Amino acid sequence: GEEELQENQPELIREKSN
Repeated sequence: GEEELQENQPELIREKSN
């Protein structure tokens, strides 16, 4: 659960594609 957030921290979610 919480891990799903850190994995998408402001940047991991954007840099997600970049």
